[PDB]
Amino acid sequence: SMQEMTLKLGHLANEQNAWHLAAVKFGEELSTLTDGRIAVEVFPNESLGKEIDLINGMQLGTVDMTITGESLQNWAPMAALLAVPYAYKSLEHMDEVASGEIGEQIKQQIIEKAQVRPIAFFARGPRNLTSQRPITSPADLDGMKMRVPNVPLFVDVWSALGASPTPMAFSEVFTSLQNGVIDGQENPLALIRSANFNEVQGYVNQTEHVRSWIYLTIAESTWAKLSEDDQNAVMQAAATAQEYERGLLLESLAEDRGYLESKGMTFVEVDGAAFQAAAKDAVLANVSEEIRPIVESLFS
Ligand SMILES: O=C(O)[C@@H](O)[C@H](O)[C@H](O)[C@@H](O)CO
Repeated sequence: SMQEMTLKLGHLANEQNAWHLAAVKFGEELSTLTDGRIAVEVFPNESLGKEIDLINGMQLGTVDMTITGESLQNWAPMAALLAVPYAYKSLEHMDEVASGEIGEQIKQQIIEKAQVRPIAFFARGPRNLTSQRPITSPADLDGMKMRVPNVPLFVDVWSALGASPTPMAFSEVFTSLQNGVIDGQENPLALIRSANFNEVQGYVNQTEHVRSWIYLTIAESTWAKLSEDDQNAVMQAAATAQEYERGLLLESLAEDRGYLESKGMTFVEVDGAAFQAAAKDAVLANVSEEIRPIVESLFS
């Protein structure tokens, strides 16, 4: 019948990735719940903009929604908790933190300081280091040029480990690897697959150095314009999408390694104790005083 608005939702994954399917599901549910009054247009592959630019757009009023997580720490320091290296043990552990009082504090700081509102969270598989030569311990890095996202803690940690990390938008990584500007990057297997990093990297080093969650978010200025009933619909759609996305994540854990191996990637076992010890030291040396007690608790 009537269509009152169309929310633009951007993310960095491709159309087979769990996040995309979840974003589509969110849109379907929200449309149903609002009798078509609120439509969602999904923009994959950073086609709406790079992550940092979408966050700025949400603040300025030009972007409605995105999938974003620890890059929010550039505005809300507590958001670094989404992705502390070696902190979270499992999906269940992360669900507890993200859904508990610590998670509520993180949510409120993101709203206040970044002017974006998390409405759902998606747990992720572990990040792994990819490279052109095997990397079995920190000693192997030897100044290796690598990409990290726009996440200050990741710059701190990877520098301390012995690499030379440069922050870059996700959609620029493939060409940067292809052109030899950087030699490696780090991400969960689902995103290595999504971005076809198998075409420009030889090795997946199983560092498993970060287990993290990420948020589906709506601009606080968009949220503010919605009626209470429509806010409720957004939350309900988001909850449905979250349950759906978890299933897709679990499916991907069964298949993504095999797929990447079929595309020629070699998986490398690492000296986990060495990586863990060195990374935890670097985290503690660089963590904001604001979240230090929580990190010390997680590391205990
Ligand atoms: O490497 C990336 O860019 C992605 O894994 C995510 O965007 C990253 O985890 C953070 O920027 C999420 O805010």
